[PDB]
Amino acid sequence: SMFSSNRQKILERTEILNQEWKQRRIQPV
Amino acid sequence: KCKYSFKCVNSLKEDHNQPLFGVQFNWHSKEGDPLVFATVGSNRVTLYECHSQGEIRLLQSYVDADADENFYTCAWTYDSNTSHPLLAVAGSRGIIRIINPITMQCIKHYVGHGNAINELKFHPRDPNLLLSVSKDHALRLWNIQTDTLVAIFGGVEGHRDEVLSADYDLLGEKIMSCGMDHSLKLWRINSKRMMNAIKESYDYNPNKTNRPFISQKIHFPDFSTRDIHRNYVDCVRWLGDLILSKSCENAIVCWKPGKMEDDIDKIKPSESNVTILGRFDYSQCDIWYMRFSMDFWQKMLALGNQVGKLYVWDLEVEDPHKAKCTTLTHHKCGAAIRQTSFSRDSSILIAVCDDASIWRWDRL
Ligand SMILES: COc1ccccc1CNc1ccc(-c2ccc(CN(C)C)cc2)c2nncn12
Repeated sequence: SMFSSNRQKILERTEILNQEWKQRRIQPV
Repeated sequence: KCKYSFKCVNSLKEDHNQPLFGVQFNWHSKEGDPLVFATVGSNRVTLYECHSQGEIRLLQSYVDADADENFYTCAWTYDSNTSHPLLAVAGSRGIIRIINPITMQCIKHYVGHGNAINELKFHPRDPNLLLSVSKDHALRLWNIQTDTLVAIFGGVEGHRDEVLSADYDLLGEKIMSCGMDHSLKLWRINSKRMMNAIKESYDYNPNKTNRPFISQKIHFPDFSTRDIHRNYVDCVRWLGDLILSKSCENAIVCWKPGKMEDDIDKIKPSESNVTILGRFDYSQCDIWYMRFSMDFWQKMLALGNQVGKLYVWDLEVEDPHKAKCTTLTHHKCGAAIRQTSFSRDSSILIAVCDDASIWRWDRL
């Protein structure tokens, strides 16, 4: 309940961060 | 039930033989690029590349000019103009160094903390916003593009003893700090005051004005509790709107401020309640300075113990007692695992120890 609601918030917010990571091209080290 | 299985494919000892206190994979590297991680210990910063058949390829070694420096933490970022990677490191000297990982040149440094720095964290949305937490009882927010101190979190209702750890939430709207005063404090950085302080640090130009930049002094957190642990809190990380924190009682506590239904964004600074949602139990990790970690998607939780065992839990399993995976153990890994890091795609898990050893666990 509170678990499923927390997981969805993690899902949605990591998907936001993942789309920003995907849109960039950081030089290799 | 947990499904995650790993196998130890490799290990190495760094030539200095000093304890390794930090390890971080570079999660900014684009999909397809080699998996790079940094380790810190002594006055050393060392970079490695992970290759097939468990190979750990040594790239470069930064040796600090100060032989008395003890690095305790490192964090990766990128230059928002050139897309060039950067590594920030700090420790005993209470000085932050921004190193070019490609050349191993110390690009710039930040003096100001009155004592050692225990952790460095870069904001998840803005690569120029660096948070440092100190033995001087305070946290500092820096803008490494304009070389300014945006804010100092400490004072009247700030930490009363050494700050040990801090974590930004997923979207970077807030920070949870923790220290030796047994408290966990919340600092909202999406407040009108803090967002304006951030904007101002960006508009600061030293070749336009002779006046120095004025940092915010945040004396009051947005929430405070010493009701979770009975001793020093040495590691804190956000899990969605929930908090994971540890002390010496061999458990990582999952909790939230206020009563069970209370919205994180609606709790008042005077909120006196807290809700303990569960515990991730383990053993022989009762000594100070042991960090726990999560993978990018926050589906896995890892923590090393004093005797070289590495605990992993599946965070998709609701009951923390049914979340436990097989304990990662190797008969040759007997020293304290200070920190672990998962690669961005969570395919590799690296553990670093007190005897300068690095252990590589590949996901099966
Ligand atoms: C793994 O890192 C952290 C974890 C949680 C919070 C903060 C940090 C970073 N800070 C930090 C780490 C380790 C130390 C230490 C630990 C042990 C020893 C003694 N030998 C002989 C093993 C010396 C220094 C530290 N002493 N002051 C700060 N230290």
